[PDB]
Amino acid sequence: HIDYTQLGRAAATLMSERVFRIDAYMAQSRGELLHSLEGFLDCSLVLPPTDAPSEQALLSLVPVQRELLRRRYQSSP
Amino acid sequence: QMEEPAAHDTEATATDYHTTSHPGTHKVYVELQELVMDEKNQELRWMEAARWVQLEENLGENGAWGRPHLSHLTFWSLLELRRVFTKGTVLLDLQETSLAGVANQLLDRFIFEDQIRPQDREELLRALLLKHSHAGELEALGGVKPAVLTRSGDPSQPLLPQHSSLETQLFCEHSPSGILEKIPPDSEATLVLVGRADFLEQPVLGFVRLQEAAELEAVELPVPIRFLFVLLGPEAPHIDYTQLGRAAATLMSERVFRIDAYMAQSRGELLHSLEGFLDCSLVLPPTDAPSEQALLSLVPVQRELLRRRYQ
Amino acid sequence: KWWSAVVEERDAQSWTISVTTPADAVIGHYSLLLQVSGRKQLLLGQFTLLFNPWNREDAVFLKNEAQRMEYLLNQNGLIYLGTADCIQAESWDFGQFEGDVIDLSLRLLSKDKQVEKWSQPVHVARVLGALLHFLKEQRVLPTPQTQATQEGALLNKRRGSVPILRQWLTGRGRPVYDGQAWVLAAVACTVLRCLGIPARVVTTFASAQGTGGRLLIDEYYNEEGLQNGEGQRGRIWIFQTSTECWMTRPALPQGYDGWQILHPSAGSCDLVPVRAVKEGTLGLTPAVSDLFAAINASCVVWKCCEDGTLELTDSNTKYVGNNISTKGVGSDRCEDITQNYKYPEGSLQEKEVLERVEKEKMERSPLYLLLKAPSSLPLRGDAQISVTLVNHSEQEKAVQLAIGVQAVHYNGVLAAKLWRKKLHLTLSANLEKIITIGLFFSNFERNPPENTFLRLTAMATHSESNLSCFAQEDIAICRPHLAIKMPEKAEQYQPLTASVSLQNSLDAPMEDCVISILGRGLIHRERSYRFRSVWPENTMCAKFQFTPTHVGLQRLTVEVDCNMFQNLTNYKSVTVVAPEL
Repeated sequence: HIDYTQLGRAAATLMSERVFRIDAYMAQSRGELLHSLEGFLDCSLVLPPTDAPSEQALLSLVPVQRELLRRRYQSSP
Repeated sequence: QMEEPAAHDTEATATDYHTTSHPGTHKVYVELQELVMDEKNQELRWMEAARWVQLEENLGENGAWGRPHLSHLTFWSLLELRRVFTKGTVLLDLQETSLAGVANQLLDRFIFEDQIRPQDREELLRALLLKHSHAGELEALGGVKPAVLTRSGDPSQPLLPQHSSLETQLFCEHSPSGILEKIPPDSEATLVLVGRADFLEQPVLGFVRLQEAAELEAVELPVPIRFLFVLLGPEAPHIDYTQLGRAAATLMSERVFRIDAYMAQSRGELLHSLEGFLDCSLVLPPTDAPSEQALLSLVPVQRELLRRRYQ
Repeated sequence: KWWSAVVEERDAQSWTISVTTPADAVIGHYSLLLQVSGRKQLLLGQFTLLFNPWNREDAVFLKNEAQRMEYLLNQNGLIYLGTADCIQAESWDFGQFEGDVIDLSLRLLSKDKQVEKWSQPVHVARVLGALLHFLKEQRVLPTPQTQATQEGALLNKRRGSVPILRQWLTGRGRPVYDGQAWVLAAVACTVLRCLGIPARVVTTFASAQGTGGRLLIDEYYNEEGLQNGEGQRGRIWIFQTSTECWMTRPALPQGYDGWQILHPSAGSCDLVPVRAVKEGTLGLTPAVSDLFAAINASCVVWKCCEDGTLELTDSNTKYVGNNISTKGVGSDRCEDITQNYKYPEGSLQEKEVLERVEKEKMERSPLYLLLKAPSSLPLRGDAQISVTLVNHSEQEKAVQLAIGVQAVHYNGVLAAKLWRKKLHLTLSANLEKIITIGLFFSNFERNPPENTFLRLTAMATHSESNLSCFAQEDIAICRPHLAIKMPEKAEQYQPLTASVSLQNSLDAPMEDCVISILGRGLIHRERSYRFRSVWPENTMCAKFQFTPTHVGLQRLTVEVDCNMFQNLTNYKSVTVVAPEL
């Protein structure tokens, strides 16, 4: 259950966030980096495997990430 | 002086308790109830909160079921779900016909594995056997607010943010006949009960599969019950018992997983099916890309994942 | 009297039928279909057919109601083991009301193809007896001859019959070894009770298996008083289990309704009524004479010598096939049914019947001793054994006494030699001579096996003449008793406590004490617990707590496993009632 390629991919995607980039730019210790990573995981969205996928059902989740985005920018200027 | 022994575990004679019968194939209707307290009378009781006849249906404070929709999960839900399922307690092929007997056997098994202290047996047993209301009586009650089990048994407000769930907030703001028509005639019920107990020390999970389906008189469901989940524990960071129940329901929504649960004979098989399910799940980070194009770009990877699912 | 369907009441849409069933129909899984006058057929469902002893016109019918409960509705039975003098009860779970036992029984029965006799359970009993005997011959393993006492706990532990059936039909369980081959009767009783024929397992002590039609068994002892060679064709077994069924015989002459012993032949099986065995109707069934000879036979011993020429000797007579016992009705005490098989000893009826038997077959001591020995030996203990010698002659005589103790299996198979001693004596003027000796667990030349019985042989050799006297006894080993304390009554859905205690009466320290509890309707599958050291004088006590769920009369059994022994079993019954409203 370790794929180093996917670990690097996850590190890259973590670096892709603007807010996390700002956190890394102002970081002075490891605690705030841990806090920012936990906050990023808090706003992460996971979807399970299904049996009969359809795009009609998949369009029912559209508001949530928008809300999540606002929550992700809830503490951001 | 009278003295007690130390619990010992072995697998010397598990082979004697394996059936040769075909478990059979059935659809499953998943039902979720939670322990809350109603502003009318200071008494604890179980409210139904969501159902999975075809999709997830959510019940609001007013008492109206919203639009059935996708069952989306959270990272923490699956994280602590795996963590508590790793060292959980399972009871397979139980031969009982009452809620009281099931509760007694489950409590005895918990005491056997030191999941719960002996002095919490009476209170948990009493809390488990309270009256189970339904959606209709909410209008007879006028609403409920969340509560937590207490050593004295007196309800109190939890010392944690009691804000409403996001799924209800985003999918709420004739149906019994409709869901009865939607469900296949040959379907069996699965029940999950969630709540919080302050005097506990660690969250505990219990999985029960009856030898045959039965219609328990304590709680009314249209179809007889075959599977049952129990979630308990104290208050911890990064946990949400509502989302834990939602993740349990979504796990129960899989055909392959429920097939495995039907043929399951030890905890190892359920564990292995759980890692198999976890391997075929994808995480979508918070991104600034358009939502609809991101969701439409998902089709090849999810199609490949489902193709890889059936081996 | 045949298939019929009468509508009991009619409503706007709901209709109630009270379907009647023929008193003698083919059993099995059935299917109900409905045909409209014009339209096609539509399926209704499935159901299963079974016999019932509650119908007075049925082939199976039992007058008493309680007897139906013990012989059809009971699931916790007792098996009686040991010698004829000391009896040990072992709690067995027949479990005839398990979910899939009926499926296994039907699937095994489906290999007959004489479908027309499937409504006649005599043929069913015969074919199942033959099939189970063949499967037992197929799937019983020989014992591992290597010495591994550490794993003996996993080789001789029994958890009921359902597993045995699962392992015999599919081979996906713990296999059974040759040391426990008397479980065939229990398996047969379980499956017969599953099919609806009441049956019960009986135990015959000191039964002479082997020989066909003869009432004479030859046993050859070594010059030292031991047993030269190993094995024999027909020997005297320690005990033998068998299955008895309650049934009416329609093809037989009048007066043979009732109990029948099921006896397979080494396949082909058959059954014989008890009264036919008692009278001696040998031309009524081919398997009558062999079974009859096993209940009353004579044994004579030859004393082997260095030259090899065997000389017949005067030996004390032994009892063969006596004290037949089984589980009592309505209780947990043993009951003897040996009077159903034999006439009273030293009476007329046995004398004329036996002399008729001999006629039917033929148309086709100056000194001695007697010995006192205990009926059992405590484990890791000691016992004193005495023998007295008398001569009848005006002159003195020199005698040579040889005594041996050796282990033996339950079916007459020797296991090992344990102890030997020789001495010489001189008797003068016809005086009694009493010799009392001690025998200790430390005197053995090896460790006796797990499931064996001791046999002691005493041989008095006369110096002047060649005639000499012999005697033998059978001894069992008794294990320490464990006490169980629990109320006779309890209430449903309420906590219940039990206590178990034992006193270490042995001479060696205790380590690795593991005890387990189980019981149907009281606990789940089984629960195990560890323990500390017990010194050879202390007592150990423990308590358990649970909650009963199923109403009525239940029982729970505990077992203790240790380093000295394995599978020390005990049980206790209890009654649980509904809660007060």
